[PDB]
Amino acid sequence: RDEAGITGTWYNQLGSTFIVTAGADGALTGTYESAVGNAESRYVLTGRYDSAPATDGSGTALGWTVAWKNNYRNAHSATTWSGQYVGGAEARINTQWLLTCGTTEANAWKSTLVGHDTFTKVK
Amino acid sequence: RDEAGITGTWYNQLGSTFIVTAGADGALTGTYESAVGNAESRYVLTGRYDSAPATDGSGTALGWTVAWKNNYRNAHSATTWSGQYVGGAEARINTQWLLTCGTTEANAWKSTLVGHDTFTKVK
Amino acid sequence: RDEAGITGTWYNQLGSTFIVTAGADGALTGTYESAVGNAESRYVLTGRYDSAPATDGSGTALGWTVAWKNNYRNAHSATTWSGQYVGGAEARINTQWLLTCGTTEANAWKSTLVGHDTFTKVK
Amino acid sequence: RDEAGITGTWYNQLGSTFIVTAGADGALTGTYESAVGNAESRYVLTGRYDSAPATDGSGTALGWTVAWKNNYRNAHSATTWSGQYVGGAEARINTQWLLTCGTTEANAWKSTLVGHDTFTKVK
Repeated sequence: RDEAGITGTWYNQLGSTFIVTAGADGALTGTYESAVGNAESRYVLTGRYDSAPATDGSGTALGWTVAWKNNYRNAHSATTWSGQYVGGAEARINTQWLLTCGTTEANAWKSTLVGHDTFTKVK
Repeated sequence: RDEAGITGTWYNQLGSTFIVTAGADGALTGTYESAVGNAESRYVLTGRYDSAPATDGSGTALGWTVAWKNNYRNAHSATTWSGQYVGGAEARINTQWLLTCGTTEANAWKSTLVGHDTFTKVK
Repeated sequence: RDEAGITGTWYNQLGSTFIVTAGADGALTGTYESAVGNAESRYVLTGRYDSAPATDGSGTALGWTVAWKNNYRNAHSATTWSGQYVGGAEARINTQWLLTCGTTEANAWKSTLVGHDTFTKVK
Repeated sequence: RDEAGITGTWYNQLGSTFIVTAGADGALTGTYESAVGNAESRYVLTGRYDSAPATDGSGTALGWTVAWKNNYRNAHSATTWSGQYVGGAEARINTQWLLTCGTTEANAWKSTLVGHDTFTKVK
């Protein structure tokens, strides 16, 4: 249990801010603020993490979702991050993500972006 | 608002069962039961959806996460689905997903599977 | 060796046409014509396939690339398909793909689409 | 045209070596040696790149495939890298990749890994 290790404020390589609380039972709750794209201010996030990881030096699997609707903007889109927490002096969350736009059927082939974000506790 | 359209039981092409409730504010909550892999019985899911989609025939963006720990098994892994709800007589949720395993650093290159699931309200 | 099984004309769910020759040594060469996007007429493709697959009922791994430049248009982008050939009366090539646009550094986060195409020998 | 910029030896973060020649017409040809996985020595690669990129500071889209069969080993799998070349004093190729294994139909859900590699001209 990395409940303590995961809870807090994280920053990615784009300068986005991910604020999360890890629950004892596996829940992730918080807010996400993107430095890029059709986004302003904070958005609700929720997700899950493995609350009883392997003790063999493996990371801790987790994921979360943001739907890009808040009181300011609606980008008609959602991102999910899937990744792992790695603890220690340079803790990180290493993720891959999928961002789906709501599209017509004709445009569904071009609905989903993929990328990768690495989160740290500094900067 | 597809709060009503999205809430309920869905089935994918693998025979997995996704039971979800859509909240007015954008929340998704429920359970997931995989027909395949290192899984048994139900797992908690959470996610988000666009509660005010475009009215131009576009789908409704959404996503959710399952961490593959329950009272029965722990697969030290998490899947996120990112996709869109499309309503009407043959409603569907069309997704792409990322499944991350907790791994050592040496094995992190091989940590993440990607695939695609389509959910329907029958079968 | 599925040199014979793979060589020929294939069609995907979008109505795109993939014309390929499989070489004895593993090469794939041909042309691709997309039914969608910033594309017209045929584009060169090249790729590779496993020329000595497992004999246990497994599929045949393969992949190919199209850069979306031809004499007609230049979409400053490239798609790679990664997948497997499955032979028999309803032969198919089942793929996932990544389409990268050339972007500025500022826009690199939004450079890559992901999707999935299934190719058949009819329609 | 980055025919000159792209041709040569590149190294990724895993310590893999990618040796490529860029043709005037868009072709990529060469060899790949993975530092990790079920691989030994060099494998043939082929791919494509945009031979007439935008002149607005954008990168150069490209992709390539390796099928993991050579005289030494056959991993019954293929990787495709999709990405962009960015030139200048710290030139890089930034990619996302999909590695498909040949699988039975029952196991096709777990056939494809996704990841990201960054290639540089040093180390």
